[PDB]
Amino acid sequence: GETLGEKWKARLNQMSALEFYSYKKSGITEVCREEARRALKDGVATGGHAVSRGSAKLRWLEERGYLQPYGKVVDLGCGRGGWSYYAATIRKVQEVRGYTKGGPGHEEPMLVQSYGWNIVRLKSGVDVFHMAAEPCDTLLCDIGESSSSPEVEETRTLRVLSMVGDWLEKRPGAFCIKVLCPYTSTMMETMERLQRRHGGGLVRVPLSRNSTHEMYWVSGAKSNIIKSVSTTSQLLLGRMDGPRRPVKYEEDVNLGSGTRAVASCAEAPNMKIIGRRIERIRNEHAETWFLDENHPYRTWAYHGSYEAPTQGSASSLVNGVVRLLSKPWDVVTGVTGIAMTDTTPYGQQRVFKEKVDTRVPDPQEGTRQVMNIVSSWLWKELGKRKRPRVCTKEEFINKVRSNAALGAIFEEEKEWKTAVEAVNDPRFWALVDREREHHLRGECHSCVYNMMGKREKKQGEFGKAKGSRAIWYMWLGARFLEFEALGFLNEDHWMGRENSGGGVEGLGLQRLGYILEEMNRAPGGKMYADDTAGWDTRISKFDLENEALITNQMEEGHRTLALAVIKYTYQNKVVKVLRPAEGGKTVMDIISRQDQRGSGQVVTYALNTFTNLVVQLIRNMEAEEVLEMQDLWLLRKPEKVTRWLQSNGWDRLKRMAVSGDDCVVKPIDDRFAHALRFLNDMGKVRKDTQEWKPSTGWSNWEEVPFCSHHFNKLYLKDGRSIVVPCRHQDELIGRARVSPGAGWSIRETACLAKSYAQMWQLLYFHRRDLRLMANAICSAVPVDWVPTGRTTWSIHGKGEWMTTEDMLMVWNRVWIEENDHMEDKTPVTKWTDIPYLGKREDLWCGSLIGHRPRTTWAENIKDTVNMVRRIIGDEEKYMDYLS
Ligand SMILES: Nc1ncnc2c1ncn2[C@@H]1O[C@H](CSCC[C@H](N)C(=O)O)[C@@H](O)[C@H]1O
Ligand SMILES: [Zn+2]
Ligand SMILES: [Zn+2]
Repeated sequence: GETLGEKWKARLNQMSALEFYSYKKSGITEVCREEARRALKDGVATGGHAVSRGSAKLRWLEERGYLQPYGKVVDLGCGRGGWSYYAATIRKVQEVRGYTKGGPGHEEPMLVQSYGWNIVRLKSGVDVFHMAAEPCDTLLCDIGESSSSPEVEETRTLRVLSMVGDWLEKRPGAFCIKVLCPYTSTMMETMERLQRRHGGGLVRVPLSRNSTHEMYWVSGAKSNIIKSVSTTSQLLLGRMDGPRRPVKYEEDVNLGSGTRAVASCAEAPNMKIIGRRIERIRNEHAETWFLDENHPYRTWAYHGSYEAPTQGSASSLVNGVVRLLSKPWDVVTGVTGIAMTDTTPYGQQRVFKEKVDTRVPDPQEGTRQVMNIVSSWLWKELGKRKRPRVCTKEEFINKVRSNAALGAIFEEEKEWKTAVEAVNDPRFWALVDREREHHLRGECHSCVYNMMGKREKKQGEFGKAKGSRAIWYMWLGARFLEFEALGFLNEDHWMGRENSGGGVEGLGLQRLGYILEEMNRAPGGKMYADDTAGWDTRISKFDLENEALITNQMEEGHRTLALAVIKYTYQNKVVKVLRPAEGGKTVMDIISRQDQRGSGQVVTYALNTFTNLVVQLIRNMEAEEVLEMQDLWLLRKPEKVTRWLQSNGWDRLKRMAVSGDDCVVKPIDDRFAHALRFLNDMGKVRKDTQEWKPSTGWSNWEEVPFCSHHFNKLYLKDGRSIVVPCRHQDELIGRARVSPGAGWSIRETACLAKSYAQMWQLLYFHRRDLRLMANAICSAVPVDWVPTGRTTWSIHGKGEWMTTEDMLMVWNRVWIEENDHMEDKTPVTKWTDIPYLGKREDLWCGSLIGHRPRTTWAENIKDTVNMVRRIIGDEEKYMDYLS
């Protein structure tokens, strides 16, 4: 016997177009989305508006008592986030995690600053069917797709309930999952079993058009299932006759704005150390100083806030001359997605809360000892044929570029427009001389960190630009005290390969491949290139204690200055950063922390290299059965560690290649793939993998990623061989066609395009698309125009391409004449003699040789280039690099 709902769907389909239109809204309740859609069309994220209707559905279920949200809220099919953003406003809710399918056709999560947005984490591109269930407190799901055939809605609704059946197996205290088709005979005793097993009932939310029978399976309900589904069918059937009734209008929920207070687990401040700097900042902005009860800092100590103007932008321009010369890539999402990052207060605080506001537990006691042994042995190793020294002011002057950040904080430090101007003002060196005096008296007065978002070219997130990574540096006078105490590590090349065996400091991309090729000649197992997830946030206070052991090899007075710069600046940090507030105003927060590593410290690269070496040196020990599982707690016989280093330490170092946090290790066997107890206990958890799954290695060294590239071995036409770097072509092109500028002129972007083109000729000459596209750009840009900009942030991209000199002449200097891996120094005089990658690897790394749209782009490039010359201006002087 067909159910009442099946007779409702029978009539619903038999209606005509006009019958349907009169019935869809007849007598339903509806929220007022007018004054919300406009603010959302303008970009007003501080308006307290809800991102969709579904937010008002959730409130109705809450007021009635059907839903009691709390704890970790998981929101399957969160859409724009209507359910997630409302959940983050409830008193008992403390974490919101929503997932949705993105891409074309589907809604992507919105970015709004409603109340509690800091506890929200939305992720797109997720298909919840292929997503394993995790424990949670509140489970939300709003995933159906209406159709017209009840056999499809039943099939789709059954498929949904087989997916949420795994999540409910984890016993969530509250849930609200959407049943799209509850009215069929099969769907009724599918729900009858699920109600016996998990409880709750079916509720019909009046904020729903009469054209769907959808009901929500909520936890605070207990109405009988057939009675629930059928009573709704009688309402929907009854509305099909006769008169059309008015729609009742409610007022939309207003979620508010700001952040919400959070449980604090931050370490106890050392107000004897950082107290003077906090007082100095508070007194400077004393007129607007206050304490915000709603600050979002879990693992940083909070000291106060004051009103401040906003900084940064979320805008990203396009390079017109690269975009025209790279037409066939306008349909590749691999390049069209690359756009600048978002450095506004919201843009960085959004990434800060998830990535930098963390707290890794202290390593165990045996671990902490092994670290101390290996680190003290590594400093003694590095400092054998090399001694620490104090660097001078005369050195620091000749090392500040034009774009060295001043970075003042206190009013006395705000007297100069540029850094090179300040370093010539004797008042500047008076502030330094005055600060070092405080250091020698055990105090610190000026050394405070500036934090902000780094401006990069990365793949977008949702529809918009991705949030920004944090960079932090101190004011110029404090950065000099840093330099004269620890700068010897950089200026004396402690981390170079000659001194450390495993370092690579100072080298460029044009030489790293020869190190991996040499590393493959020694015997052993596969190569391993695991990466720590967010390295600068795992540098514990014990990692910092071990780095401070360099001060043992110092003259006593030099040890004093370094310890003042370490005890007051590295082991205690006073950070200044912006945050959005309630109402659109932006505010400055003063926070403090006692672990992690600042990105802009003078010795960041050197110390990250040191600690990463110590990490891989220990992981070799666990893999060779020197350290056991009892050793993590209490170090058994410590003499067994000192002997493994004295016998094999220098050889394992020769088997590595470490640049900062990036590393590649060639162990002696594949036990290194599953030596993880010390790796995890030190906080150095690996990236994009499960915390205990053994790692994967490469049998082929021409595939190992290192410093964002891999390296292939090529052979010049007749004879010699070079080892070149290579990466996926889509991000090389994609970065080149995004211009960082804020309204640049045509001449100025055409210069930025000559930089990406000439860099390609130097490092990626072996990519058929880039070799052609670089000649096309260099033919469309005037010859005498000098390249501007920055085509890479890599410390290994040295920049031999930022020149007007002939590119073939700077090519020979880099790859032949000044390449020590080149016995024969015969010059190369024609580009046609410089080879390509194999047609297989080109395609594998993003090339489009065989595709029709690229074959046409090639044979039209001369006409394409002549069209670009009129756009730069055909009265300029051009050369024909295309032949
Ligand atoms: N298999 C799947 N995996 C993840 N998301 C899916 C999915 N199938 C559909 N979706 C998404 O789930 C969303 C449900 S709409 C619900 C959104 C939310 N209630 C709000 O108030 O905004 C749709 O946007 C759809 O794109
Ligand atoms: Zn100081
Ligand atoms: Zn490649």
